[PDB]
Amino acid sequence: PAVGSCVVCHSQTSLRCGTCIRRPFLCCKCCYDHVIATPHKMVLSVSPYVCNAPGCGVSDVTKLYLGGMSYFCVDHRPVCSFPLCANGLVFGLYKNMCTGSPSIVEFNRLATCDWTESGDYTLANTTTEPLKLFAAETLRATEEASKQSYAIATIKEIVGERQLLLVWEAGKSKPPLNRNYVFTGYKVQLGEYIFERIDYSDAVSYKSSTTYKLTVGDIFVLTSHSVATLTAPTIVNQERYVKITGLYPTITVPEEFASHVANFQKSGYSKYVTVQGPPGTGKSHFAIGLAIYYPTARVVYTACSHAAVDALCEKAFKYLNIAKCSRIIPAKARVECYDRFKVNETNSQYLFSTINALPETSADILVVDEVSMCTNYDLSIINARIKAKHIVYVGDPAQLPAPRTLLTRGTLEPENFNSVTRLMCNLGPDIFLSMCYRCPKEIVSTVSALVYNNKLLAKKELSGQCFKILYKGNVTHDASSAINRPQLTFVKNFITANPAWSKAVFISPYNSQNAVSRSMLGLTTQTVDSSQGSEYQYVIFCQTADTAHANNINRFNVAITRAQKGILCVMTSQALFESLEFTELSFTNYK
Ligand SMILES: [Zn+2]
Ligand SMILES: [Zn+2]
Ligand SMILES: [Zn+2]
Repeated sequence: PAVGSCVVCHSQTSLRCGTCIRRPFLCCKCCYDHVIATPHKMVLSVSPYVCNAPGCGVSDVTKLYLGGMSYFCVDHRPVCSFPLCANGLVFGLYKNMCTGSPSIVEFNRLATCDWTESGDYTLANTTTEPLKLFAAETLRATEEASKQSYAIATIKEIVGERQLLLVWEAGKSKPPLNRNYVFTGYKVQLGEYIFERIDYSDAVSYKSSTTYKLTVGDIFVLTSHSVATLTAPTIVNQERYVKITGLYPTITVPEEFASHVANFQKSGYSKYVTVQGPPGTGKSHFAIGLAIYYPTARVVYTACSHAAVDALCEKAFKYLNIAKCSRIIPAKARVECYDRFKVNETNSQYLFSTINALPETSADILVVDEVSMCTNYDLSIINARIKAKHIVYVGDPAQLPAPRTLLTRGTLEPENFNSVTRLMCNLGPDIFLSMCYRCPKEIVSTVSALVYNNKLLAKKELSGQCFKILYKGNVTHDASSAINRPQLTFVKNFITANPAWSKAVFISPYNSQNAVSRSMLGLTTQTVDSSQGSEYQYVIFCQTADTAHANNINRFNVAITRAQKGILCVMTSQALFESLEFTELSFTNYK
């Protein structure tokens, strides 16, 4: 409308800040505290607060006065007139009963910060529930406004169908050819486009909202997008029940899911349940396990990556009656997703969808997978689209968070990823998946005591092929992300003096160190990010340079736990080293 409730207190108001990126309602007290304490001096009501005299055009509430019934410049004001902005209040409708809040100072920060220091993202998650939304809107609003800052790309030459030659206009910084970046082609809108560099090279791979055939000399612009208005909270209000509501158990489970009826039932005695699942503990199993235990129920599976949502579709394909399954692909289809399920049949008993592609519907169970990789925006969008009797958050605050491409200075603790990991970390999880089915007992006991407080167990026994060395080596920055050849050279001698390890997989905290490892040892390489989901049978973690990013325990965990039988780790930090229950080697004895 244009009369609403203060986004800080709940008071009624007709005023909103006209230079904050999202124009939020502010009451007469909070608007005062906002404008005196911040560069924001433009106040909007039904009519903007500007000077009425012709051609004046000053819009600084600290300079506008009320004369008669029109607003006035200091130079233009009539004889008697009072300021719009004095006494601690801004001139609005409900001037009597605007209470205000001490939390106005948290607003002023959220409304003014550039989203670069990690201190701001922690506030965005510890604040009041209404400000949790404002932070989330403005965060996504500035992120889409930064798109127009990155440079544009022209097509120099076509190296093949379908691979291209990036050419990036200098004079403005150049965005990463990444999934987090969606370009549109061109004076005709050719479609949506996503990019990926082919084997660490100067050319780029290519998937799109197909199928236009590109002409050399085209353009790719990171198009800024529109940002929703958040109304549903990040987490719906919690309800405890005396009996399984809305859902109807079955008798009985097949032999496979019997171990999870205990937990499947819990998911029915509360409005929302939170499930932690370290790698290999089979969370996709648990998630489809619900729809088997409550076969009458409509369940909607959702997550962030099309990869995660496809991971659920697959586990569902072999356990569920594909007749009433549907994959919800948006109108703009850029990634090739699942194919065996029907498409866009918004009525089927089983729905699979990206959060962004969620349709407005309802469910008896809503399953949100990879919850750590969410943003509080993502949550509020889930609760707005899906009215649901139950919600089962499934994720792991020890694995990866969502990439926050604006954050440069700072470290975000896992307790402040979502409103949901904040719960999992302080209160603990409701369900915990404690049996690891993927890893040798050596590496699971190291994580189980590093990040899981020894709640995590092992099924595989020890493997022996778990090794450990404190080789510092020197680091060199040809590329900004670091490089350390002196310890890769150790790997070469290791692998050359070793047998099956040739089929190992290289995992380093740094995007460059992998690339050179492609030169010096030519193994299959995967970033710790590009390894969640996949599991490998021999891995080598070559950390580097003692940066924070390198000592990041969470990312450490996802890398290590890719292993099925064997692992070694050349370590650049003496402290983390002795936490690995792996057999140590030395430079003089790496036999
Ligand atoms: Zn403002
Ligand atoms: Zn207020
Ligand atoms: Zn004026």
